[PDB]
Amino acid sequence: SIAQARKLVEQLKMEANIDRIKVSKAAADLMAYCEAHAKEDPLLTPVPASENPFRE
Amino acid sequence: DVQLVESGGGLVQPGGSRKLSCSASGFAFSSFGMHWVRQAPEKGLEWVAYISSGSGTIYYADTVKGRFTISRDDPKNTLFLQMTSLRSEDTAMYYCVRSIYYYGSSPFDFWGQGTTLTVSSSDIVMTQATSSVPVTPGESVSISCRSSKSLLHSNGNTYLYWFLQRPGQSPQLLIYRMSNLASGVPDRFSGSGSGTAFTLTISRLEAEDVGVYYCMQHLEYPLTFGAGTKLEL
Amino acid sequence: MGCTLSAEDKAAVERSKMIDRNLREDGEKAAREVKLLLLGAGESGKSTIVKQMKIIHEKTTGIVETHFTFKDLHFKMFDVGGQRSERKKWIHCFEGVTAIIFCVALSDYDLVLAEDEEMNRMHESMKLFDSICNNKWFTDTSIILFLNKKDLFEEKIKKSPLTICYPEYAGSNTYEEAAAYIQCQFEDLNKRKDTKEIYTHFTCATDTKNVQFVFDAVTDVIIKNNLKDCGLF
Amino acid sequence: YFPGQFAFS
Amino acid sequence: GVVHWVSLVLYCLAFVLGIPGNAIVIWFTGFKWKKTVTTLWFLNLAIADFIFLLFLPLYISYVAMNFHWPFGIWLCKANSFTAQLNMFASVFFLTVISLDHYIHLIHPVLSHRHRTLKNSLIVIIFIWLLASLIGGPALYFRDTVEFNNHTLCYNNFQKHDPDLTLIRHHVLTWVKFIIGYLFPLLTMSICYLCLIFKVKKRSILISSRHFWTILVVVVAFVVCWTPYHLFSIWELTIHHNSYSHHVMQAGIPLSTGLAFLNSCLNPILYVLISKKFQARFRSSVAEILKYT
Amino acid sequence: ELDQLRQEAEQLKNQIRDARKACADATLSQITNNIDPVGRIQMRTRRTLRGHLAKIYAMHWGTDSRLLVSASQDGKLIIWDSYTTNKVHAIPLRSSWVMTCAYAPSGNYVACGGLDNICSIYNLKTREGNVRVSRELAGHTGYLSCCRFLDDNQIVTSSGDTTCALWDIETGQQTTTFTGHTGDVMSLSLAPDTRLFVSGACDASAKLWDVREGMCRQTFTGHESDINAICFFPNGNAFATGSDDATCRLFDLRADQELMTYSHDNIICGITSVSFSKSGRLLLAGYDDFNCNVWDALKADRAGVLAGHDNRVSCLGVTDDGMAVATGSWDSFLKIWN
Ligand SMILES: CC(C)CCC[C@@H](C)[C@H]1CC[C@H]2[C@@H]3CC=C4C[C@@H](O)CC[C@]4(C)[C@H]3CC[C@]12C
Repeated sequence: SIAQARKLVEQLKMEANIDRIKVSKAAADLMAYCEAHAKEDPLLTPVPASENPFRE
Repeated sequence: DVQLVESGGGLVQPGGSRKLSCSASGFAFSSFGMHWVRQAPEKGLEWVAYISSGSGTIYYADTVKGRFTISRDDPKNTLFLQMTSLRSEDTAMYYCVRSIYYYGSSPFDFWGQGTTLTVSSSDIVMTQATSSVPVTPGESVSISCRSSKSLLHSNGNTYLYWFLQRPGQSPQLLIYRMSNLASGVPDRFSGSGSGTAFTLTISRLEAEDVGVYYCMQHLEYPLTFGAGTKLEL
Repeated sequence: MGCTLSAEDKAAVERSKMIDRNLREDGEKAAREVKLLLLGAGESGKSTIVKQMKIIHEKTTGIVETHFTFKDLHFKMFDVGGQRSERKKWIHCFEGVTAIIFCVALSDYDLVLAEDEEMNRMHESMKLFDSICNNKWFTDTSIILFLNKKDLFEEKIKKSPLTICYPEYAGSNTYEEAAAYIQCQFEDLNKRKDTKEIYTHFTCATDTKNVQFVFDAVTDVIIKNNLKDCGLF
Repeated sequence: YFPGQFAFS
Repeated sequence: GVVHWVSLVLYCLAFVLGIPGNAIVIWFTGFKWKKTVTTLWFLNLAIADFIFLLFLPLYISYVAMNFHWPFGIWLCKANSFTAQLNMFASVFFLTVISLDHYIHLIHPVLSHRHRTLKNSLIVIIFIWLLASLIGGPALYFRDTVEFNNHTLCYNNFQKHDPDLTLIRHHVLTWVKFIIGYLFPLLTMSICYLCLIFKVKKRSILISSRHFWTILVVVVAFVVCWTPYHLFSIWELTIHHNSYSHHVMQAGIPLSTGLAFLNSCLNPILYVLISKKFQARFRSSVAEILKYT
Repeated sequence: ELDQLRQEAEQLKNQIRDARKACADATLSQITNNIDPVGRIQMRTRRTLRGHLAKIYAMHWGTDSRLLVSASQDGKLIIWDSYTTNKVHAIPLRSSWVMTCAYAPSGNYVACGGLDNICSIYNLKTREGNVRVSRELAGHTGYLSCCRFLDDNQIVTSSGDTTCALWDIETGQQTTTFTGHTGDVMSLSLAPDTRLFVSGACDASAKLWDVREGMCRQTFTGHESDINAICFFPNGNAFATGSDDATCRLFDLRADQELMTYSHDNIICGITSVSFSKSGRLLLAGYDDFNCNVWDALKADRAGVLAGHDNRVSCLGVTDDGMAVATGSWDSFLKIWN
């Protein structure tokens, strides 16, 4: 239909006007977040059995 | 509309027998454990009996053990206390209390209206040293409670409860487990403290706050109450 | 973990035990029922199948549940006809039903189709039967095939030959031959003849024989499943 | 012969 | 005189691999598995056989030392009460297992409304009480007397009655025979044969896997339990006549060993041979051994 | 007005693909080629929760990291205390065909839904001592696939009618409707800031919406089959999708394209659930081959396995503090791993 095609065209045009960044920069930010909180992840680094609630 | 109505109290000659009934209406009666707690004339509160949900566990106080029996009828929503050989120390007002136990619950949250029985003529001890204090409106008050045993359990829970009884009224639950504010209680009340030393703080005191404050332990049976601190003026 | 628990933890354990007991009782109550899935080629049995059974009950809607009892045996029929979604997303929810009742109106062989061109509704019914019978989730579940509107089939078969639907058909134009051919073609789509049986039944009798046929098929299915276990232990 | 001599009985 | 050694090795082999076989079932069918109606009969049978085999040391020691019982007087009564309480319970549970299998596998309509976990408790209590009820006379009639420098512990009847020997001896022996051999054998045979012959009448084929599991169980039951009851019946002739008494002293130990062997075989022919047990045991032992 | 619009749409698609191709210079694997691997991750089952009698279809964690709700094919929602394996609550459902469940952030309510096209809101804190049916939200024309609480008064649901909705619980009326998908919506995930969410559907596409505006913001493609699971990165600038072609993918909101693909040659069954650890370094995915896998998010190497279930793993969640992992299965058992 004409209405559906017009809506699809408008939706495709709206999402084509956003601002993008570089993949390297996004990778850098993901690495920064992962490394910043590396010491607060019990799954990644198991805590001693005294602090573990599920001991069970 | 939660309601517990007690009946069956009167004047009994010594050595007789009497049955007290407590009828519940407005809540799931089968899911609540139930207690009988008595208050002597011009004295404090005293725990008497406890029956669990499903009647799988029953406890009595050493004062009434052997002579008192507690039971429940679930389809009829009734709680019975049968007493035989009534001595002269059993003249008191009896309250029918409900309490539910799961992770995060608030036991002892609703009390009955009480019925009066007038007969013719180790345990943890909680100390409330201050019998009465003079209080002016708009001030801040503190009530101290002490224990002979550490109420802090190994699981991280402190089992201390603060109740308030207004003149001519049934006791109401203020604080459970030393820190949690009960539903319907204004934010002015707060509880704090450590093992064997607890405090109940009231900030910006208003009207309808005078009366007797009681601290009770729920760490192990029998449950013991404090002497009660009276706020006046 | 029975001696280091607090007074309020033993009550929680007791509550958990009561909950588990109730769960066990309800789960053993729910295992004695016969669950049937009613699919149909659009559920051509809109009246006879879901009205003849004496149903007693114990923003479009989705699944429809019907309860009824025949000869001290409880049946729950689940109908999913208003569920206009991908079948491969919610069809694994019915893995484990006792039987699948498939309703086909054999009188709808002359009619081509609705909202489409150059196809046969009977061919669509056969395609749906092929898709459901050889499903990976229904490799064991048995199928009860109801054929509806046999009176209209006899009324119309005289005017129009059956060759309009099956080009390779070659025989008489009476009830028995056409019915046998249709039944054979429907039952020839079973590529897994082992451990699965088709119970064909012309349902247009409009009497109490439909529930009897379902009862017989269900009993046979249950007994074959019991003997398939092959375990004295 | 006493009954039960050699059995568990 | 070799028969004594054969009896001794029979008791020893019943001892060594009997208790662990019952204990494995007791531990793994009542603790970890979810309770069902069909898993309670087997658990109770395993318990009965375990307790029956546990109290065997006293009897084998008694037989070993040329039939001498140095364990006082009361321990005879306890041993005899334990003996004819687990045996009868095991036999009755063997009967109820066949009853349940026949009713549930070929009569679904009777099932689905009677096979309830609460209905099994009533039957369990009734069986465990009736077994003790029949075992009561063992607690009462047992007594020891010394002779040939040995003290023989035996069913004593001479308690100062004129109608003593024949009446009560025949009554006890025939009651034990009827309630221990004829009723359970007949019930199991009837149920299994009826199930097998009624399966064919509907054209479903039973698997050859469990047909052997039905045949071998019955054959083991008959071979194990017929000689003890036959010897009990044929022990009733020494009242009538002065008899050999050497066939008895050799015969009864041998069938006693056979009956003890059956109590260790039951853990093996009923469970521990089925594919269900093998799968559910390997899949759990592999994980348990991984844990350390 | 028919062919010209299609040509314009094709031109827009080509422009979008060229623009997102021009913004890619190096891969995430190339950037993370220097960081040390996490090594080997070993987890053990610290607790097993028993009591269900059918296939468990959904689970959720409380914000206190101790209470968890589970939904089973038998008409039950069970609220468990995880530390002691105690059943705090058992709630019977009117319809036993339940597909999802949710826990309110405040812990006051729970949510349920399934083949009945209705989202039931249950109130836990009642003066009568029982659990009541607080609300029943209806209006979807397909089965309910997911539901997530925004606060005590708002909830977002996804259905099989190719639409998502945001409701007002106190009135029961659909406040907003998001309709841009082509196939059934299967998954849903709220951002940590709770201003936008992502949904995955059967048309092998993922869409990023806006709660306040109620309009589609971004679209991501790349999968070759239905998307069954979706989860947000802890940062809030990326998400991960699990699909039916035995492959997980990581998409970035700002880069507007894929970052990594997690797949193996010896993995052929589909993914039922995905989750992230507290730090985001580990990606946990449940599979149809009865065991879960733990992947290195920044290196795309498999770091561990969680094999303790006898049937398909259907639900999988990680606590707010990231101490334990709760996995349900098509057998009646939930397992807690540490
Ligand atoms: C004299 C002695 C040896 C007689 C036997 C007593 C013991 C072994 C018997 C008597 C009653 C029995 C119990 C009766 C009923 C049940 C309920 C169910 O959960 C199965 C086991 C269980 C719990 C039984 C276990 C064994 C039991 C405890």
